[PDB]
Amino acid sequence: WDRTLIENGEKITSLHREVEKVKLDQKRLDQELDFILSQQKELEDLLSPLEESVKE
Amino acid sequence: WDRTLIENGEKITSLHREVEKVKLDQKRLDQELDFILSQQKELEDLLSPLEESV
Amino acid sequence: HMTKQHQTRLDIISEDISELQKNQTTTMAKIAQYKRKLMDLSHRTLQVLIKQEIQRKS
Repeated sequence: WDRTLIENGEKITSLHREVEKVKLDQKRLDQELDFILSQQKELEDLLSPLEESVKE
Repeated sequence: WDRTLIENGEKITSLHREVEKVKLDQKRLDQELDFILSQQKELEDLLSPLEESV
Repeated sequence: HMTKQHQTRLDIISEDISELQKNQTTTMAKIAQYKRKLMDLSHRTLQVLIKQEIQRKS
């Protein structure tokens, strides 16, 4: 009647933390997409010069 | 007790799978991420050498 | 008796798990975009390495 309550409160706090952690990974993951993005640009800038001196 | 205890107890288990499912879809997303950062640090390694040479 | 604030919290948790899924979808679409761009870069650098190595032999 009551023991069940105190158990759900704990169960809910577990779900709450599992969700918080997954949020953190998405945050990290988007941060990594930003890096990937600024990296593909530098890779492109780095390629044009090379593919031009050979467009013979 | 309103049987509200039943709904909560039900939601708990439901939400449980969701997260477990979601935690999995995430693990798979994180894997796609490294393979990119990997093949990409390897593309920039092949290009850095021959850049100031051409 | 906190049976009412438990259900509120479960709505909040369920509300966030939804938002999570929406994020997974979108960034799925971003990985897909970045993988396609990477294949183009990989090809082009290979060609350069090819055309460039053909230069060596002669």
